[PDB]
Amino acid sequence: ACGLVASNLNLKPGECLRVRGEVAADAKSFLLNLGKDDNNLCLHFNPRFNAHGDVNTIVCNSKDAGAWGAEQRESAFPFQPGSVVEVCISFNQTDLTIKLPDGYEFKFPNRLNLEAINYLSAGGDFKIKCVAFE
Amino acid sequence: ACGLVASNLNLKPGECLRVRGEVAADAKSFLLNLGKDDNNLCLHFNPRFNAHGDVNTIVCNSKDAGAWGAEQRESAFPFQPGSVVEVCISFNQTDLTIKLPDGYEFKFPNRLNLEAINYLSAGGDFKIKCVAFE
Ligand SMILES: CC(=O)N[C@@H]1[C@@H](O)[C@H](O[C@@H]2O[C@H](CO[C@H]3O[C@H](CO)[C@@H](O)[C@H](O)[C@@H]3O[C@@H]3O[C@H](CO)[C@@H](O[C@@H]4O[C@H](CO)[C@H](O)[C@H](O)[C@H]4O)[C@H](O)[C@H]3NC(C)=O)[C@@H](O)[C@H](O[C@H]3O[C@H](CO)[C@@H](O)[C@H](O)[C@@H]3O[C@@H]3O[C@H](CO)[C@@H](O[C@@H]4O[C@H](CO)[C@H](O)[C@H](O)[C@H]4O)[C@H](O)[C@H]3NC(C)=O)[C@@H]2O)[C@@H](CO)O[C@H]1O
Repeated sequence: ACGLVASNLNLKPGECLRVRGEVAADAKSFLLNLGKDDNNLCLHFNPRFNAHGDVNTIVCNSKDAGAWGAEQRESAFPFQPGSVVEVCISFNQTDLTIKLPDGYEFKFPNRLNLEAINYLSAGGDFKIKCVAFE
Repeated sequence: ACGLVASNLNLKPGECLRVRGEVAADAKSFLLNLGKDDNNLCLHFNPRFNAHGDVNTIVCNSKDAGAWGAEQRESAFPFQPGSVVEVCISFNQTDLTIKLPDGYEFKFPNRLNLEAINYLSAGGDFKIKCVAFE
């Protein structure tokens, strides 16, 4: 299940990517990919309601030239199926900072050392309703 | 025009595409492209401040299999350079409603009889700040 694919983003460090969308009722999981292209992502944000063995766990990873990196799992899961959830990702060369709906923040290392995000992609059981550049 | 490019969308009749952006200070024109891909556009929204022999005129057109169609010029030009504009677009199989700021809104025929818009792209002296699928 793949949703929108966005290119020519040119989100530079300091800028904030605000993505709001609707989680499906039968939501197994959903994801957001940020990087330069599909085979090179600095952030594979993947909330797992019940998927790939994870129950209510956020799986984050990088992808370098097609190879997934080491996964980082977050136990904070403020998501409910069928709800409209907003997420906010601030870019930075050192790392990425994610703002969940409740105001919970956590970092993810910027492994590819990307100085600019140009690719965005959505997937899973989610419907992007808004993308805001700040 | 090459700015933001969002594909694999599935904007169907009933939803509203809301785009908000910043028009440059030295703005000659900007554009929003809607269709299946770059060679099949149901709408080419090209507000022109001073470009292609057009002074403050909105040029709309379609592109079928790479070939441009007949151009439609509008009566109102509710834009100023160095300002933030927001256009709303209602999708219908026979027409497209483009609701602009200041209460102006026109209709452009859906010459391709498109039942879903899978491609959006921006260009010109426009800076996408927000895009919504409501
Ligand atoms: C609604 C209406 O009536 N509007 C008109 C405007 O159209 C008009 O603009 C002038 O248009 C003249 C050309 O005619 C246009 O229309 C016909 C058909 O109607 C077309 O055949 C022609 O191509 C023009 O149409 C426009 O084409 C472009 C490109 O396809 C369209 O843009 C595209 O649109 C699609 C969307 O569908 C998409 O968005 C694309 O991205 C976009 O690019 C556009 O929409 C379309 N418009 C229309 C209404 O169809 C031009 O002659 C005139 O331009 C001259 O003058 C300006 C400055 O004022 C110059 O910037 C420009 O370069 C050009 O200069 C002239 O160049 C020629 C060639 O170099 C010179 O002649 C040469 O001179 C030599 C000697 O030195 C030799 O003699 C040689 O033989 C000779 O060829 C010429 O001297 C130059 N003139 C000058 C002054 O330098 C302008 O665009 C305006 C203004 O009149 O009036 C409105 O009423």
